Amino acid sequence: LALSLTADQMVSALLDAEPPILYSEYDPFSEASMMGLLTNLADRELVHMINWAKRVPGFVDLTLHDQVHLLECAWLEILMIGLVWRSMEHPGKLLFAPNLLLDRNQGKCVEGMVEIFDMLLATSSRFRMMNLQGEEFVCLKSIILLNSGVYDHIHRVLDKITDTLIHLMAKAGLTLQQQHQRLAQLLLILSHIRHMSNKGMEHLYSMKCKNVVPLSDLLLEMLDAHR
Amino acid sequence: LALSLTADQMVSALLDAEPPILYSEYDPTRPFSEASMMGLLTNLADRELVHMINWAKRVPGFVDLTLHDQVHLLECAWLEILMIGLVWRSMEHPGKLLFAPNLLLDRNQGKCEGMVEIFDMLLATSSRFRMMNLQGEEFVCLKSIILLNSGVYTEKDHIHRVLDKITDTLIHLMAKAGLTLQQQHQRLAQLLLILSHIRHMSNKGMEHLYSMKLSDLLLEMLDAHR
Amino acid sequence: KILHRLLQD
Amino acid sequence: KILHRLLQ
Ligand SMILES: Oc1ccc(-c2cc(-c3ccc(O)cc3)c(-c3ccc(O)cc3)s2)cc1
Repeated sequence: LALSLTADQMVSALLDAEPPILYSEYDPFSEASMMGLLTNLADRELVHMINWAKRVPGFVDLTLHDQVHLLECAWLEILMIGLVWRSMEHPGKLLFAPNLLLDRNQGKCVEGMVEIFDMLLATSSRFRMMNLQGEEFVCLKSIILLNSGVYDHIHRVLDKITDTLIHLMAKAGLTLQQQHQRLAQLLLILSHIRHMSNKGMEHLYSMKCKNVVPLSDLLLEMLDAHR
Repeated sequence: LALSLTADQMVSALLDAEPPILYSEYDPTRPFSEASMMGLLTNLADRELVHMINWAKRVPGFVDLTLHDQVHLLECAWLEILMIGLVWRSMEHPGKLLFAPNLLLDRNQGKCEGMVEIFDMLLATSSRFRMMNLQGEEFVCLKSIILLNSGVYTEKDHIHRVLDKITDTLIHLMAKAGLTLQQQHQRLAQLLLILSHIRHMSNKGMEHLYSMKLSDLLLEMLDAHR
Repeated sequence: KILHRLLQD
Repeated sequence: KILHRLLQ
């Protein structure tokens, strides 16, 4: 029952709960190579995301059914907003893994849209153009976890995370007009990340029954929630 | 440019630019098949699109964009604009979706063929606007945001400039409502977070419409999505 | 496209 | 479901 936190207690707890940046197998590319390398990276990242979610203040206070629902609805959003964050300082490139840096060209090696690839490039470009901070990033990732699958306590946590995000802006010396304008620009991007997720979700469900790559046991169980 | 209007002039232009609420070619003496709802909601969405286009032209800043950009923004956001319009007029109808003054449906015929889930999500969205007492001035702002934001990526950073002015317009309403600064910007967040769910409902309904495959204009909008 | 014409009217 | 055990 950790709703009493100050913003920096919320920030430091979220910063300390960050999963690590996992490495790929990366081989120094066909449609089977990429989809296989991203699948294994995704499956290994899912087990860290689960333990990260437990460490999100308020997530443990939910029942097991609700924790399952929130993760099943937001898990690709969370991977993509992480992908977009760690790709900031590689303009025009997506850093799936520190050894798996891809650009738009091989991003076309998948029948899945390169528009999704260019949407991720656009999203990371917007983060870079407005100097998105790591403290703000972990707040946005938390909001995805608690908001995407909401259909109270979660509404009291989202409000608190909003106050937290605005504490960051405050310090320092951006004006309220640009403080809630910055908040608005941040949250509107979450609308795009949800779009990239739905678009990406519908393609993973394609390669599911299309037998392109042996998926993971855990990865297929997330896809059974989007059907 | 034209984007020099005060927040209150912004509200007035949007309020006056509101499309009408159209009616359905609905026959209550006729029963409701899966294709009946499919045909009714399709014709109603199609006649609403021509009003949405002319409404979009009256949105401050939308005229400043090129024809290719206006086509793109409307091709990505049109089903979100119908849906939040649907959610808005279903506010005073708990447990029901008011597609049209004569077409008031509930979670019984909503199952009439694929996917109910969207229906409850629209209900929950309408229930969300009800519990937080969404005001019309706040609805016209969010609907404008959907038009400009959904396709900002899917030059023109003035779209961000107009978006900044709509944000300034939104909190301007809430400040003139007794809402503290804390209550003000967390309200703003609750509204913008709902736009995520509307994006989700639209993408779900979008891929459903492509599976069940009408209006010639509606088919031009579907070709943009995939 | 029908959409392109309606914006041009 | 695998997600159940991983969360407990
Ligand atoms: O102003 C508006 C006009 C039309 C709509 C639509 C709502 C739906 C819908 C949503 C949920 C549900 O369970 C059933 C229908 C539309 C739809 C029509 C056919 C189809 O195959 C899929 C969705 S259109 C909203 C606002």
